[PDB]
Amino acid sequence: GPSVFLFPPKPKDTLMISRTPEVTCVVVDVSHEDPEVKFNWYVDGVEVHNAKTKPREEQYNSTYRVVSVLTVLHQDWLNGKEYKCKVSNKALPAPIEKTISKAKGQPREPQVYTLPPSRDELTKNQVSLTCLVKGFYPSDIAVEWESNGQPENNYKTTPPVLDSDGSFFLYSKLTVDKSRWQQGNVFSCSVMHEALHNHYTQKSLSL
Amino acid sequence: FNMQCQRRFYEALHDPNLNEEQRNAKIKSIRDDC
Ligand SMILES: *[C@@H]1O[C@H](CO[C@H]2O[C@@H](C)[C@@H](O)[C@@H](O)[C@@H]2O)[C@@H](O[C@@H]2O[C@H](CO)[C@@H](O[C@@H]3O[C@H](CO[C@H]4O[C@H](CO)[C@@H](O)[C@H](O)[C@@H]4O[C@@H]4O[C@H](CO)[C@@H](O[C@@H]5O[C@H](CO)[C@H](O)[C@H](O)[C@H]5O)[C@H](O)[C@H]4NC(C)=O)[C@@H](O)[C@H](O[C@H]4O[C@H](CO)[C@@H](O)[C@H](O)[C@@H]4O[C@@H]4O[C@H](CO)[C@@H](O[C@@H]5O[C@H](CO)[C@H](O)[C@H](O)[C@H]5O)[C@H](O)[C@H]4NC(C)=O)[C@@H]3O)[C@H](O)[C@H]2NC(C)=O)[C@H](O)[C@H]1NC(C)=O
Repeated sequence: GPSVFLFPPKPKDTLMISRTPEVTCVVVDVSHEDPEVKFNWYVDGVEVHNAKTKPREEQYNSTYRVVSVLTVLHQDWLNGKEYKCKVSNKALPAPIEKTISKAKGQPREPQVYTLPPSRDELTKNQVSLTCLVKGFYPSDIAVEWESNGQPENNYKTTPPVLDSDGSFFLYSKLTVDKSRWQQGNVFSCSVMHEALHNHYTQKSLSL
Repeated sequence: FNMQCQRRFYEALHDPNLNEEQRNAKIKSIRDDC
């Protein structure tokens, strides 16, 4: 009958105490006929009861999409606890169980390197400010940019890439008007990862 | 975000003199009062 997909929290949400990390259990292909969907949640096998189901919404293909959101403690996810979502529905021979947890392996600290634009790029009105982050593990990481204390938002970051030593790397590219760079403005690449002190570091870049 | 709170969070998460219950208690207090 229905299918289940279990999603982890965003890397930033488990690293910053200001955020509230959530695990999301998504059920699709729930029929009109058998619409009842029951969720059971366990952390390392112990059932938990703070899960909240969101309003379901019928889909363009005439099935129900039902979602249960489970808030989790930052420490538990980081310390490897297993989150299991149990979904019960009448169209199933049996309940479907999906499990997720942080990747295993010793965490490795990211090295953060800011790189100015290539001189060849100065012929354009916009330049690229680059932030290379390498040697980190697990691949869960968050990267942002700011200037003067405010958030530079015109950036894009590549997904993590597995390196030859088993760690990961990525590049974040912030695009700014060439004038802003030429004027001496200072930019900062902020990186959040479990293996960094305070789960946070910043590296500046300026002319 | 408040960096002070983040520092206290990280410190409590890695304090070796705490067991799971105490770590959880300390982190929750840091979470609510800042
Ligand atoms: C009906 O209809 C419906 C609806 O639809 C829709 O869409 C469109 C297109 C159209 O269609 C219309 O209609 C509408 O609109 C449907 O549904 C569907 O279904 C499907 C199925 O079929 C599904 O799929 C799935 O997907 C997934 C993904 O997802 C995501 O994404 C997407 C896009 O991109 C979207 O859409 C969704 O939604 C999602 O999203 C997400 O979400 C989440 C939750 O919510 C989130 O998170 C959250 O968030 C929040 C904020 O907001 C916070 O943060 C929290 O915290 C969190 O949690 C996120 O964010 C989001 N994202 C984004 C990006 O957006 C995927 O993944 C999957 O895939 C999988 O599966 C498949 C099959 O099926 C395959 O193929 C693939 O490959 C995969 O697989 C997998 O693999 C893996 C590997 O990699 C494995 O595991 C492994 O194992 C190993 C061992 O050796 C190791 O261990 C490793 O580690 C691991 O990993 C596994 O097992 C596998 N799996 C399986 C199952 O097998 C899929 O694809 C979808 O989703 C849906 N949609 C929706 C919307 O829902 C239906 O279908 C229809 N029906 C009919 C009949 O037709």
